[PDB]
This record gives sequence, structure tokens and C-alpha cells, in this order.
Amino acid sequence: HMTPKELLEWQTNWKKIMKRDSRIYFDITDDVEMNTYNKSKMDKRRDLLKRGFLTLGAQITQFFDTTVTIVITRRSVENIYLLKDTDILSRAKKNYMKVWSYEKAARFLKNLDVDIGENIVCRVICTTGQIPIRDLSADISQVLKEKRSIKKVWTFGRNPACDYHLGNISRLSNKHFQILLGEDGNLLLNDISTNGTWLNGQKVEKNSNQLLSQGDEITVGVGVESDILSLVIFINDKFKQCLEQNK
Amino acid sequence: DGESTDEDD
Repeated sequence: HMTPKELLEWQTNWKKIMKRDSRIYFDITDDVEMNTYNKSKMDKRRDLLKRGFLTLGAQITQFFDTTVTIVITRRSVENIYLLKDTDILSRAKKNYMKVWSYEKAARFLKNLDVDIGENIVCRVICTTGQIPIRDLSADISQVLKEKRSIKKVWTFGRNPACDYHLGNISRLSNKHFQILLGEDGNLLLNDISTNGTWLNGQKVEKNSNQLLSQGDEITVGVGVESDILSLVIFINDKFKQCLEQNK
Repeated sequence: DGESTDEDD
């Protein structure tokens, strides 16, 4: 809802702040009691976050001191008003310090860019945001040696063994839809799902191959606003050329 | 994992 240019500017400014004006303290206190397992799991998560922020050039202080700009905690940020007045999170808050959960910190790191011989057929960008950008690829050699009208098949589904994992959403099928590689670099959408697939906001006929176009939006999980997952297809035109080159 | 899909009405 920010323009791409605005979000980039937001990133550029934060990147500078991390490198010059940032001193981060990690809360050591835990609000739940956890077996040493979950605790060493969250400790591993902490170390990841630390390394991430260090990459961005931020200071990591071991003490809740006079200079802290951000406090990163595991504990409930929303229930800080319930803590004792002596609590570090209470004092940071009432002094308008930035207090982030681990989930918020990880998301911030991700936003600052922290975290074969076969050509790109198309690039899939999730505009709902549940999935990072992935490319569909195919070997030009294998594709030209195939005489069948369908050169390759990519399956999308909740089953993590599929070519593209749609995420774990009960209303989505283990094999929801497929993308087929037509003969001249053409791409087809095939819905094999139980609850249906949409193309540019129109429900496609099940088990029917529909030609895909540049910037076509594929949406699943329609009916429940929070199960909705949109995928935009950008077709690589040079794939058609490396195919026409290697005849 | 690999559960049966939650069908809509």
C-alpha cells in the first residue's frame, strides 16, 4: 500500500540507521516456563537475530543501558502493561523505546535483505506475501528432445513435495493446480483442485488447460479472505529464443 | 501431513 518507490526509500533510510544510530538489547527474561528444549530453540533463534543485525552494522549491547534504541524480546509485547514497574520492557515502553517481538525483528531483517544449465521459463511473484519469489525453469535440451505436446509440468499444492508449495492451508488441495510447458514456450494453467482456482479474477474450468499471459494473476483460497493467495506470472521471453536458437 | 482437503459447500 506504500508504492514500491516509497518502500524502497523506507528501506534505504533504515539501512543507514542500522549502520550508524542503532544499539540493540535482547531481553533475557522469559514470561513462560519452558523445557530446556524450547528454550535452546529460542536461544538459537536469538543468535540468528543477533547475527542478522550485526550484518546490518548495528551495535549489540549486553546491558539495558542509557543508549538502547531497540529492545528485542520473546515475551508478549502487547501485555507489557501487566508487567512490574521494574521490568525492562515496562521502562523501555514508558520511555518510548522501540520494543519488538522475535517475529517482528525477523521480518525487519528480511525487509533489509537479510534472512544449473536450465533456463528460466517464468517468474512467480506472490502478491499476497505468504511466499517468496520463485522461478520456474526447464532444460532447453530436455525440452527439445520431448515430442509430446507438454514438455514439462509444475504442480502447485499444499503438499510440500510438490514443485511449488502453496503453504499449509486446509482449504487448499495437496495438488491444487499445475503449470504446463506448451511447445513454443507457451504456458497453460490446469486446475485439479477441490475448491477451485481463479485466473485474473475468473474461476477456471477444472481439468481444462487455459493459456497463460504476461502478468496473469492466479488466485486460490477464494471464499475465505485470509486463505486467499495470489500468484502473478511473468513469462521469460528469452526462453522462447534459446529454444529457437537450439533447433 | 498430506491431509484430506477441507471441501467447501
